[PDB]
Amino acid sequence: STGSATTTPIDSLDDAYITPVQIGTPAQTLNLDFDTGSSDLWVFSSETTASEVDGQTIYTPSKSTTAKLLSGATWSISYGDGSSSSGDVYTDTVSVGGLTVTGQAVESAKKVSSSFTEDSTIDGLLGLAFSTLNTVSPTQQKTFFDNAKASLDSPVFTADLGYHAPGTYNFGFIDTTAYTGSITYTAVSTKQGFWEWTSTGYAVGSGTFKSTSIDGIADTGTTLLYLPATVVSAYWAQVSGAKSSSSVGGYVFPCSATLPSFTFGVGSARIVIPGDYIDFGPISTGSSSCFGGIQSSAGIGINIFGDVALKAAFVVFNGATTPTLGFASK
Repeated sequence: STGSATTTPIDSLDDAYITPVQIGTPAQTLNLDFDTGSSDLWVFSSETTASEVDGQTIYTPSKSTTAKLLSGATWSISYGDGSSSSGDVYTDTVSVGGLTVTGQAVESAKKVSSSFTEDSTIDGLLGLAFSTLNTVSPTQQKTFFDNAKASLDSPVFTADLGYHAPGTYNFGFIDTTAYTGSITYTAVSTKQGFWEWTSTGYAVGSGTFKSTSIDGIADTGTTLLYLPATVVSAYWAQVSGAKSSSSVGGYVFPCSATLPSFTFGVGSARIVIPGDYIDFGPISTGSSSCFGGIQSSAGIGINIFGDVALKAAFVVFNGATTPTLGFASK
């Protein structure tokens, strides 16, 4: 089998991407944030504290004839941005772009933190990291991809995120018309439960490529590109007037700037992030100071190849017995 679904930016800055997902019978369609950095499929629901719902579409398991409460199961998750959510668990039928999994654990939120409430465009998350990170207790549950894998034509999914435009998540096949050149594959460590890999280096604009190992994660659920302080300083030094602002919480730059590109290495291959992809707009409404899309990972504890990086590539998440990651230009 295969599936194919369009993923759409939630706003004009690509602050996140949503993909429609069918849950239950009859189908209830929710727009979920596909997140290769976590492993829970959780949704706003009829059980979510009313004051914590503000415009989201909810899953109502009582209206699904295939929903079954998973007895005694709860979940609770905390993300890198400080946000959190928790609740109980149903199994139900879940379909993405024509690909169907029966018996999928659907984690129904009883509580969500303010950043989730305040974002009316995201109805939940669909985790695509490794199932070892799944938070359901006392019996850990599998991701949608893990449940689908054996049935797929090939045990892979691909992320093709757009810049200020829609893109595609495919399951079970590689669309050879969706990229240019070849796909370069690179080793993955699953020891931390992530799609963790090592970039071979970087360049800033038309500058010379610096060969240096950068261990990080391919994370569709993180908006920006988080890299070591040395790398990030080298980037922003090429932008007149750019500075790290402790009050804003990262590098900011004059909105009148033309940003240089940023290149990262995948083996001997090179992915070029155009400068415009690194502009996240005014720091506050009406400001002429703009927030940068490349930020320091210092004190995160890991480098994160988030949407800023991934949207410059066609990315293969290869779930073979030994997982690997593939990157192509597009």
